[PDB]
Amino acid sequence: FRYMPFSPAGTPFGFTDRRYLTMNEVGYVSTVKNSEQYSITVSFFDVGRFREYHFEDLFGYDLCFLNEKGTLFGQSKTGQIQYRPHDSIHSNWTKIIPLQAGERITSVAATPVRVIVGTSLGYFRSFNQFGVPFAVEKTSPIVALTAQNYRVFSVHYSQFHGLSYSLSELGTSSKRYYKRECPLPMSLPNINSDMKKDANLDYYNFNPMGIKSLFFSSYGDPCIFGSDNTLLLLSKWRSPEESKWLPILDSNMEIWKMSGGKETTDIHVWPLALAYDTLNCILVKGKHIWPEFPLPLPSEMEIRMPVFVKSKLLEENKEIQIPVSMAAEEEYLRSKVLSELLTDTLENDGEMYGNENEVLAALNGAYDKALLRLFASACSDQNVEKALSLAHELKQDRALTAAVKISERAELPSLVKKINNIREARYEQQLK
Amino acid sequence: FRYMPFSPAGTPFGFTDRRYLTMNEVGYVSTVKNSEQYSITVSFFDVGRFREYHFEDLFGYDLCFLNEKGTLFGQSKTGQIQYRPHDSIHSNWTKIIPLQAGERITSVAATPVRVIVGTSLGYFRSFNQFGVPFAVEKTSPIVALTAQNYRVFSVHYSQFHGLSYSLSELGTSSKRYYKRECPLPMSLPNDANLDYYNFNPMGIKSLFFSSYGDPCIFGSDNTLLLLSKWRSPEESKWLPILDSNMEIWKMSGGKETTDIHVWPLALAYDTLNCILVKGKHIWPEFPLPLPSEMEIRMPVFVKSKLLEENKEIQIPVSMAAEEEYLRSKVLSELLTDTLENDGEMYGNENEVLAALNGAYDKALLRLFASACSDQNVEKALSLAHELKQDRALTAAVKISERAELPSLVKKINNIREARYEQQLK
Amino acid sequence: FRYMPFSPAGTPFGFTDRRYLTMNEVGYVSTVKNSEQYSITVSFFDVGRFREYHFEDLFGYDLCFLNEKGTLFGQSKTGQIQYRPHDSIHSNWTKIIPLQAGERITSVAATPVRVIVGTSLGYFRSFNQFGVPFAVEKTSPIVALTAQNYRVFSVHYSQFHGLSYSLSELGTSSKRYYKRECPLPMSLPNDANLDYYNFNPMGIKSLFFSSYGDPCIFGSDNTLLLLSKWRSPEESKWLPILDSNMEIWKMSGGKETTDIHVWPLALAYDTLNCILVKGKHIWPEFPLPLPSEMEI
Amino acid sequence: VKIQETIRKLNR
Amino acid sequence: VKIQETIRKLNR
Amino acid sequence: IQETIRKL
Repeated sequence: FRYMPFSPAGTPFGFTDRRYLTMNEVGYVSTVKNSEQYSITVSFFDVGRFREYHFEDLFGYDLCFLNEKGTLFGQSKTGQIQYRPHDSIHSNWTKIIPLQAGERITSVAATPVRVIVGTSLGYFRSFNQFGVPFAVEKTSPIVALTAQNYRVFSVHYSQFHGLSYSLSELGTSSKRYYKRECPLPMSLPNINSDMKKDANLDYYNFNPMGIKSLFFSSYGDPCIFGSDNTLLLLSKWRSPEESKWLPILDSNMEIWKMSGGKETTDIHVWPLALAYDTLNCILVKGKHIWPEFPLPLPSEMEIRMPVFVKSKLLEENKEIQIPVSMAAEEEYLRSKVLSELLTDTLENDGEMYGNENEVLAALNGAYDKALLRLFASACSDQNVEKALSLAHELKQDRALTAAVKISERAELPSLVKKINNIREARYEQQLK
Repeated sequence: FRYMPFSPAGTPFGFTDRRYLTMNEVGYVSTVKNSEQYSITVSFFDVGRFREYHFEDLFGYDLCFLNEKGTLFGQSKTGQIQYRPHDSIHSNWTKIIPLQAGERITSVAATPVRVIVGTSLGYFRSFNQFGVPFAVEKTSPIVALTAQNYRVFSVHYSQFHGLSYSLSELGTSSKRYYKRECPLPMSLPNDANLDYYNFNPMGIKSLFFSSYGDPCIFGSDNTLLLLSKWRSPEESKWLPILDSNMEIWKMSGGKETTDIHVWPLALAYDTLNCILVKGKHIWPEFPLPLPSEMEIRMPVFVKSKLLEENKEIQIPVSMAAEEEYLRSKVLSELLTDTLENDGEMYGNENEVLAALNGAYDKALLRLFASACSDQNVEKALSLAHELKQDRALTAAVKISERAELPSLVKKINNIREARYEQQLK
Repeated sequence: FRYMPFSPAGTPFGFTDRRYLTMNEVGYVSTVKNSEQYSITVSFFDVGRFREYHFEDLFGYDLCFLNEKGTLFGQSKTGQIQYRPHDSIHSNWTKIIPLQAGERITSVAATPVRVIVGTSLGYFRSFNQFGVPFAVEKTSPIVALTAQNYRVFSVHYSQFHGLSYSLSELGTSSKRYYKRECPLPMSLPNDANLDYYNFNPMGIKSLFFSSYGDPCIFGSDNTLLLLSKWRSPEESKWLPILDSNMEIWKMSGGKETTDIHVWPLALAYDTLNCILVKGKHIWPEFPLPLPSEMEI
Repeated sequence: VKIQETIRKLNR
Repeated sequence: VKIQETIRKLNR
Repeated sequence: IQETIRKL
């Protein structure tokens, strides 16, 4: 197998003379073939904050990573990297990564405080924002790297284990692992024989794994966006025995819902980042699945739990109208997942933006409110058992009181007594 | 590679219009092609408890799983599932699983508290016994699923690792993994049975938790594999505990048969509830015979040595005591781990483990006697170290006295003294 | 793939009527084709410590392992094994392993306290030094086995990802795995020496534990690989601590000698006990030369 | 709400 | 004992 | 070992 230079949300040249090196929520880095050299352009979406600039590339950078404080460039073949801070405070620095025979740099990543370089032999070379090297580590061959603050999300590949991921933190002394080479259940591309003349074959030659992008969420949870266009979030990554990859967005399903249930073959999603519950992305219209020039304005796609069936949505519609009974099930699941993640985040890292406790408060509120809608539909069908199970999942005691009044309105006195038993049991466990 | 819809102990249609969806210790679920629809029949072995019924299948369910409280059905292509409780008190519910392009439901499982659906893309959708979803998870492509109470035994497949398995518990809070995609050393198939291995490529005839909560699997090699020490990840072992081909060979008087086969239902302590199939095909037919009970035997029997002792297959007591020692040691070690972490489940585990440890020493003392008969002082002392009860150590001393081996008596008394001195700490 | 019976530092028959079963720092075991049966000879390097002996092999063993207390023999097709302690105070014992249709014993190993048998179907049958069975375990198909005290280093072959290795302690409590079918970074084989690579298709010339408890393997690429820091799974690394191709070249003045080959026996802390072979064949024949020591 | 309008425009 | 009877009946 | 390779 041949390792390819990877960068988040990178696009190939294809049949043009220009492509995108990397791309995320901060901005986009493009490069244009200029006769014998290259012209790299670093642009930003918040035009007020940063000023777009461009320079001449005499080396042929094919690796890039962008953060809010600087831009990192890398050459997969020569092993030369260069970190260019956006601000003029610190100067740009350049190092040359040692590469053995046939060893290529496969991915680079940079935060305001850390710089990571990964090779095809599995070398994990890390530096600080000024170029002071850390310990050099030997791991599985790296195919994708992303980082946020002091934490690193690495994707490894081999002919033995297959596709694995590691989640680590680059401390002041050495590197500490939260997770080391656990299975990465990302769907791999399925290339056919008719794909040998398909228009999108060039991408899967430029990115064999199909990893369109990977990144940490706004709240610090690892995410990945494979060729199946499904956003996978890693839940409970602090507890190894509880680690779960949760599919939280079927972008193909959303586009189907936004198009009025009509199957389109020209609209694709290009992921940038995940903000709480919203996927910042680029909506690409055309034959190719990757964005070309000029780049549209970023769009915002809210995450939806993959619990929607196309056949049921078409019948309920006779935008795609979603039945409230089915939509309440998704809102319950989505709230449960978001609440569970943000709670783990606040109990270990505290706050990071200042309003998380307010977000979690309304999040748990929408959790019970959507859960009470399921409880109402259960009482409407006289299903006492299914309603009681729904009531057990309620969080706030004031939500239990609402379920009691709903049960009274439904004339289910046996259920009312059983719901009040939960209030007594929760009062008992709080005192013991 | 093409993933096939899997269900425990399921049979193919063959040249008929009927097959078995699932099959275990509770009962058997069959389906009959009815012009354009299907006729599903849910039967039970304990006829006194549950009433056999049947309904008309307008969807073509090819996935099924049966427990003591209800029956779960599934369609591999449309993604529709239906849970039918045995009692009429609880209502039937129906959901439709979202399936992407080419995504098939490969296996379903259900307990009184959980409902599990696994797809070919690796989607792990879990619900309660009423259809309320808990969380959607993305794992490796799933090929087989079984569950017991709150614990799930999943078998995964890929083009890299091959066959792996995950063992997890769906608690009230969150999901916890005991084992995550560890190697599954089940033998893969390597003809008259071609119809079966197209319906079940892996050859997984069935898989289930034991009656005491230990994962088991029954591949095409007709060998019952039990997962030992699954609570300690660094001590996990898959133990072959029954060579059903060898048993049929031993009960048939040493005659190689090509018409007797075993169809696994479940494992109760030391007994494999199964269906004895007579015929050219290895899967059961209609009508379904009565379940049989095959005691587990450690694969330590050699055909050539058994033929010499007979000149049913008579087993030499020296060899049968060695097998009883291993079988007791394995069963005792497993049941002790069960009682030390999860407690009891049936009410007789503490009595079973007590009698189990007894049969361990008794069979071990028989080996100790034969060692003294052959004047093998060294081999006898090693056997005495493996004794459990202190009463068995006292018995070994008296056996050494009858064999007139005073040197052995003193060394065994050192073991008795060392254990009595550990009792003083 | 063909599952060939393996033993540490074993040699094929070739066109001769004799070969070596096993061979390590303790000694060398050879077998000779007679009129109908075989003649096995167990010799030692410290002749002042162990008595050399020989017996008639009526079963035709093709598997052997040698430790400092006894010699373990095995037949890959009949499933018959035999342990012969070096001292006459302990009795020889014989036992037959159950083998299914087409199941072959691929490797055996022994210590003063354990006896290991592995099959082509993945059976792991362990016993004590007197034959008492302890457990029957099902794993991936076994192709190479070696042991030391209570540790066991097993090489398995999978249909998918190829060769793998496992490492485990058979303590009196319960078997504990340190590594479970991890990648084996050994180089598979790429003629006069074509008889050998049919006797050993996986090119594993020999494998053993070091004197400090680390697993080693010696592939057809003639590089002694050492597994370091295996107790810590995060820092587990394979280290090519000796390339015998370079050491031969440096000690021949700088001339590429194609008549010199290395045959590994063991690793005694700082030196590699081995056999330097002179001839067109990469495997030593008769008589066996004196053992050499190659520095690390 | 703005994204659903954009997709409607891109189809149109 | 019942299984040994069943296999004996199925045997020949 | 240097003397063994010389004689070989």
